[PDB]
Amino acid sequence: PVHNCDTRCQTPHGALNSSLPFQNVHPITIGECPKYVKSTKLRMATGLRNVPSI
Amino acid sequence: GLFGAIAGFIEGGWTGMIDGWYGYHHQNEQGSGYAADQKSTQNAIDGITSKVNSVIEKMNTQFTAVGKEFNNLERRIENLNKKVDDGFLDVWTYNAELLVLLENERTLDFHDSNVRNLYEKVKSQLRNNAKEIGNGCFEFYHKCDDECMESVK
Ligand SMILES: *[C@@H]1O[C@H](CO)[C@@H](O[C@@H]2O[C@H](CO)[C@@H](O[C@@H]3O[C@H](CO)[C@@H](O)[C@H](O)[C@@H]3O)[C@H](O)[C@H]2NC(C)=O)[C@H](O)[C@H]1NC(C)=O
Ligand SMILES: *[C@@H]1O[C@H](CO)[C@@H](O[C@@H]2O[C@H](CO)[C@@H](O)[C@H](O)[C@H]2NC(C)=O)[C@H](O)[C@H]1NC(C)=O
Repeated sequence: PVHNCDTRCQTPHGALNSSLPFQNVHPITIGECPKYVKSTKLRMATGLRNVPSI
Repeated sequence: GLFGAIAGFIEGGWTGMIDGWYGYHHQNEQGSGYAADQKSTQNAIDGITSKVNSVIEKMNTQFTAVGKEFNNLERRIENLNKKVDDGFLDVWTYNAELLVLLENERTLDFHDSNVRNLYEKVKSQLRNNAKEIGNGCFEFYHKCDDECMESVK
């Protein structure tokens, strides 16, 4: 359906609002959108091995 | 390369330490420890922040791209179009997954090097009067108070 918010990215499955560099929803974009890929999990570690003490 | 400190000769981490990633644990005449080391963790935070911001800013944003149309007599160009789009899609997803899978061991070995260097510093400026015992501790042949604790730190 059609509604009246205002975004900067548009896909056939809805609109996107993010600043991440990658994207998963649909490979046809209008506006300024992050890059479409074909993966599921791109978690990136900033920290240590969580090793608890016994 | 695993430098040997995290889950190595040092046992697992500390729950009670809060405000950092690298700290000390003193047991002087009047208290217990769990105080951070704000020098080395600051360089760690700045390095990882520059790392993540660089990885963000290298990937360019894509502009408008709309699928096209063809009649029944231009199947050749349409197959060429589909080959182009799938080839670029495979190259980009390969580069993304490979970049993350190298960056993870890079940052874990970075933390391991930070632990080992912070241990070598404390050992090197306590060259005799320390009596190391195991898993990163020292036992102080002389007497020490909070002043010489911060003098170590
Ligand atoms: C790193 O740690 C050393 C530990 O020796 C620091 O030196 C000590 O700094 C404290 C800061 O409060 C000084 O304590 C007070 O100084 C005033 C002014 O003389 C005095 O009125 C108090 O009675 C008390 O002594 C202390 O004098 C000073 N020195 C020693 C031998 O403890 C040092 O400042 C820290 N920072 C750096 C960048 O080195
Ligand atoms: C898109 O998402 C961003 C990030 O959440 C939104 O930015 C903030 O959103 C909160 C809650 O809506 C607001 O209180 C802040 O004022 C927003 N910050 C700024 C700088 O605007 C943003 O509002 C979202 N936009 C849309 C159209 O959904």
